[PDB]
Amino acid sequence: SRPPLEYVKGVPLIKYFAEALGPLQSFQARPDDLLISTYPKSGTTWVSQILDMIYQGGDLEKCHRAPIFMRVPFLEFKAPGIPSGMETLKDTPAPRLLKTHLPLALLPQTLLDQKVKVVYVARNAKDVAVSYYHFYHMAKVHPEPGTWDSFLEKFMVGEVSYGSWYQHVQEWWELSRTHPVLYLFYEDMKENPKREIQKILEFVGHSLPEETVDFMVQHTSFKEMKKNPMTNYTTVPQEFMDHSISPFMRKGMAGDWKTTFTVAQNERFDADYAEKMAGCSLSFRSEL
Ligand SMILES: Nc1ncnc2c1ncn2[C@@H]1O[C@H](COP(=O)(O)O)[C@@H](OP(=O)(O)O)[C@H]1O
Ligand SMILES: N#Cc1cc2ccc(O)cc2oc1=O
Ligand SMILES: N#Cc1cc2ccc(O)cc2oc1=O
Repeated sequence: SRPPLEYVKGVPLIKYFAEALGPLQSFQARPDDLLISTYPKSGTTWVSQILDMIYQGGDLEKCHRAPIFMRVPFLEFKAPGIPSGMETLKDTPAPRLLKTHLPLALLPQTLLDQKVKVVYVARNAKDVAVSYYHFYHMAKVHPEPGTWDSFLEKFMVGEVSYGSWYQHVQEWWELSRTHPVLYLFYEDMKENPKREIQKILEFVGHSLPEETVDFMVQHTSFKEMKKNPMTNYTTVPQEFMDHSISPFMRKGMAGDWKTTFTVAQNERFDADYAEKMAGCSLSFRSEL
């Protein structure tokens, strides 16, 4: 019940996900797999739903066949009495959509060797930190988040589940130079979802009629996804996620970090961020 993170090769993980790495060593990627890769709270569920709808050719009834966590196996997932990502994967027909948050240091080598297409989604660090603080409260496999101030301090040094946001978004950006990676930003998807759905279509090599793309924009909207029981995580057991503490589909906005960060926290965070992000060519928008 709120166990401590377990470190594996330098990365702090949920203890059950660290145990899941064992069976995951026997995982074999196929060349037509597609991997959705994100640091937590950056738009994983959102891009999973858009990808699954594309894969069903826009058919909303087919997307309702099961919750998003069953349609898109979470590779390192495990929790007591719930089937593991690996067990769910065995029944998943190809072409498969796969989800992970693992740093490159832990990622199954077979996904790089097979040259599997990666949709990566990054989000600005300050909205990730606020989103992640609330998530820690409702998703009970995490350690106690503590106060917002104390969790922010852990976030800045990467002492949270899956480690450093700074290292994650930079290493996957570097990976995109030598591996097929479509690198998206949450904030771009908020600004123009149609434009980003069109880019994902081109990446996976499908085209769909314009009326179908407009239909997907509407069904992958925050409001539609908050009330869809197949995407909003409300079917998972209460002992694992408690939506009365914080909903999974919480606010869905870019820039709302500004009502949580104090001025002092923002000053400290901005000076730390400039050092961490100095050599990187990425640039994030903090608001629209
Ligand atoms: N269709 C959508 N549009 C915008 N944001 C969405 C969304 N679906 C989920 N989100 C937001 O993405 C975050 C969850 O990300 P992940 O799926 O990677 O865990 C939450 O952010 P907030 O906590 O800021 O509201 C969630 O509300
Ligand atoms: N009940 C239940 C379940 C919850 C659940 C949560 C997350 C996940 O990745 C996969 C999951 O599979 C399940 O069967
Ligand atoms: N229990 C539990 C869960 C933990 C969890 C952690 C990260 C994540 O991206 C999705 C997740 O879904 C879950 O059901």
